[PDB]
Amino acid sequence: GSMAHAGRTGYDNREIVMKYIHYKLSQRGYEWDASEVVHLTLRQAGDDFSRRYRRDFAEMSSQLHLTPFTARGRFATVVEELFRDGVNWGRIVAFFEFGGVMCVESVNREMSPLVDNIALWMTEYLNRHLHTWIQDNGGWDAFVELYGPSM
Amino acid sequence: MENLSRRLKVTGDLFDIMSG
Repeated sequence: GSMAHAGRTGYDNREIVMKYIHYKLSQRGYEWDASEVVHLTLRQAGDDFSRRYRRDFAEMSSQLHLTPFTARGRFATVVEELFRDGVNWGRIVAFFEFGGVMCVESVNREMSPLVDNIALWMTEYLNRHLHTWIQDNGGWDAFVELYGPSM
Repeated sequence: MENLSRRLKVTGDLFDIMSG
Protein backbone atom coordinates (compact mmCIF):
# COMPACT_ATOMS: atom_id res chain seq x y z
CA GLY A 1 0.00 0.00 0.00
CA SER A 2 2.27 2.75 -1.34
CA MET A 3 -0.11 4.36 -3.82
CA ALA A 4 -1.98 6.65 -1.44
CA HIS A 5 -1.31 8.88 1.59
CA ALA A 6 -0.98 7.29 5.03
CA GLY A 7 -4.01 7.92 7.26
CA ARG A 8 -5.87 9.58 4.43
CA THR A 9 -9.43 9.33 5.82
CA GLY A 10 -11.42 10.89 8.66
CA TYR A 11 -11.50 7.50 10.36
CA ASP A 12 -7.68 7.57 10.43
CA ASN A 13 -7.66 11.13 11.76
CA ARG A 14 -9.96 10.02 14.56
CA GLU A 15 -7.52 7.24 15.49
CA ILE A 16 -4.65 9.72 15.42
CA VAL A 17 -6.51 12.01 17.83
CA MET A 18 -7.42 9.20 20.23
CA LYS A 19 -3.87 7.85 20.37
CA TYR A 20 -2.45 11.35 20.87
CA ILE A 21 -4.77 12.10 23.76
CA HIS A 22 -4.09 8.71 25.36
CA TYR A 23 -0.36 9.52 25.21
CA LYS A 24 -0.66 13.03 26.63
CA LEU A 25 -2.77 11.77 29.52
CA SER A 26 -0.41 8.81 30.11
CA GLN A 27 2.45 11.26 30.57
CA ARG A 28 0.55 12.46 33.65
CA GLY A 29 -0.23 8.93 34.84
CA TYR A 30 -3.87 9.22 33.86
CA GLU A 31 -5.28 6.17 32.06
CA TRP A 32 -7.77 6.84 29.26
CA ASP A 33 -8.91 5.08 26.11
CA ALA A 34 -11.52 6.23 23.58
CA SER A 35 -0.22 5.14 10.63
CA GLU A 36 2.16 3.99 13.37
CA VAL A 37 5.13 6.10 12.24
CA VAL A 38 2.57 8.91 12.04
CA HIS A 39 1.58 8.52 15.72
CA LEU A 40 5.27 8.29 16.64
CA THR A 41 6.26 11.40 14.73
CA LEU A 42 3.37 13.37 16.18
CA ARG A 43 4.31 12.27 19.75
CA GLN A 44 7.83 13.54 19.17
CA ALA A 45 6.81 16.80 17.48
CA GLY A 46 4.29 17.62 20.23
CA ASP A 47 6.81 16.87 22.98
CA ASP A 48 9.44 19.01 21.23
CA PHE A 49 6.84 21.76 20.68
CA SER A 50 5.99 21.69 24.37
CA ARG A 51 9.66 21.89 25.40
CA ARG A 52 10.09 25.02 23.30
CA TYR A 53 6.79 26.53 24.36
CA ARG A 54 7.60 26.13 28.02
CA ARG A 55 11.03 27.73 27.64
CA ASP A 56 9.30 30.96 26.61
CA PHE A 57 5.83 30.90 28.15
CA ALA A 58 4.10 29.88 31.37
CA GLU A 59 2.12 26.62 31.61
CA MET A 60 -0.54 26.52 28.91
CA SER A 61 -3.16 25.46 31.45
CA SER A 62 -2.74 28.73 33.36
CA GLN A 63 -4.76 30.44 30.64
CA LEU A 64 -7.77 28.09 30.49
CA HIS A 65 -10.40 28.38 33.28
CA LEU A 66 -12.35 25.29 32.16
CA THR A 67 -15.94 24.60 33.12
CA PRO A 68 -18.16 21.99 31.50
CA PHE A 69 -20.41 24.75 30.09
CA THR A 70 -17.67 26.87 28.54
CA ALA A 71 -15.03 24.33 27.49
CA ARG A 72 -16.37 23.82 23.96
CA GLY A 73 -16.42 27.55 23.19
CA ARG A 74 -12.98 27.95 24.70
CA PHE A 75 -11.67 25.23 22.39
CA ALA A 76 -13.41 26.65 19.31
CA THR A 77 -12.17 30.22 19.92
CA VAL A 78 -8.53 29.21 20.31
CA VAL A 79 -8.49 26.88 17.33
CA GLU A 80 -10.33 29.39 15.11
CA GLU A 81 -7.75 32.08 15.83
CA LEU A 82 -4.87 29.65 15.39
CA PHE A 83 -5.87 28.84 11.82
CA ARG A 84 -7.60 32.10 10.88
CA ASP A 85 -4.87 33.23 8.51
CA GLY A 86 -3.69 29.81 7.44
CA VAL A 87 -2.56 26.25 8.05
CA ASN A 88 0.89 24.75 8.30
CA TRP A 89 2.33 21.67 10.03
CA GLY A 90 3.62 23.73 12.98
CA ARG A 91 0.15 25.10 13.68
CA ILE A 92 -1.24 21.56 13.38
CA VAL A 93 1.22 20.35 16.05
CA ALA A 94 0.16 23.34 18.17
CA PHE A 95 -3.46 22.25 17.71
CA PHE A 96 -2.71 18.73 18.98
CA GLU A 97 -0.77 20.13 21.93
CA PHE A 98 -3.60 22.53 22.83
CA GLY A 99 -6.11 19.70 22.67
CA GLY A 100 -3.82 17.63 24.87
CA VAL A 101 -3.52 20.45 27.40
CA MET A 102 -7.30 20.83 27.49
CA CYS A 103 -7.64 17.10 28.28
CA VAL A 104 -4.95 17.16 30.97
CA GLU A 105 -6.55 20.23 32.58
CA SER A 106 -10.00 18.57 32.49
CA VAL A 107 -8.67 15.61 34.41
CA ASN A 108 -6.81 17.86 36.87
CA ARG A 109 -9.98 19.84 37.50
CA GLU A 110 -12.04 16.68 38.15
CA MET A 111 -13.92 17.09 34.86
CA SER A 112 -12.63 13.87 33.27
CA PRO A 113 -15.75 13.28 31.13
CA LEU A 114 -14.77 16.37 29.12
CA VAL A 115 -11.83 14.35 27.68
CA ASP A 116 -14.18 12.32 25.49
CA ASN A 117 -15.81 15.53 24.25
CA ILE A 118 -12.53 17.25 23.52
CA ALA A 119 -11.47 14.19 21.50
CA LEU A 120 -14.64 14.59 19.45
CA TRP A 121 -14.11 18.33 18.96
CA MET A 122 -10.52 17.75 17.79
CA THR A 123 -11.56 14.98 15.40
CA GLU A 124 -14.33 17.08 13.87
CA TYR A 125 -12.11 20.16 13.52
CA LEU A 126 -9.39 18.07 11.91
CA ASN A 127 -11.79 16.48 9.43
CA ARG A 128 -13.73 19.65 8.65
CA HIS A 129 -10.95 22.22 8.46
CA LEU A 130 -7.51 20.58 8.27
CA HIS A 131 -7.89 17.33 6.34
CA THR A 132 -8.25 19.01 2.92
CA TRP A 133 -5.09 20.99 3.61
CA ILE A 134 -3.30 17.85 4.79
CA GLN A 135 -4.16 15.96 1.57
CA ASP A 136 -3.24 19.00 -0.55
CA ASN A 137 0.16 19.31 1.17
CA GLY A 138 1.50 15.77 0.92
CA GLY A 139 -0.53 13.82 3.48
CA TRP A 140 0.67 12.74 6.93
CA ASP A 141 3.52 11.31 4.82
CA ALA A 142 4.88 14.82 4.26
CA PHE A 143 4.60 15.48 7.99
CA VAL A 144 6.62 12.34 8.78
CA GLU A 145 9.24 13.36 6.22
CA LEU A 146 9.57 16.91 7.64
CA TYR A 147 9.25 16.17 11.38
CA GLY A 148 10.74 12.70 11.45
CA PRO A 149 14.27 13.94 12.22
CA SER A 150 14.51 14.50 15.95
CA MET A 151 15.43 18.21 15.89
CA MET B 1 -7.39 33.35 25.20
CA GLU B 2 -6.45 35.54 22.27
CA ASN B 3 -3.10 35.60 24.05
CA LEU B 4 -3.04 31.79 24.19
CA SER B 5 -3.82 31.40 20.47
CA ARG B 6 -1.12 33.93 19.57
CA ARG B 7 1.42 32.02 21.65
CA LEU B 8 0.39 28.74 20.01
CA LYS B 9 0.47 30.31 16.56
CA VAL B 10 3.89 31.96 16.76
CA THR B 11 5.43 28.86 18.38
CA GLY B 12 3.85 26.76 15.64
CA ASP B 13 5.13 29.07 12.92
CA LEU B 14 8.64 28.94 14.32
CA PHE B 15 8.55 25.17 14.43
CA ASP B 16 7.39 24.97 10.81
CA ILE B 17 10.11 27.34 9.60
CA MET B 18 12.71 25.25 11.43
CA SER B 19 11.45 22.14 9.63
CA GLY B 20 12.13 23.82 6.28
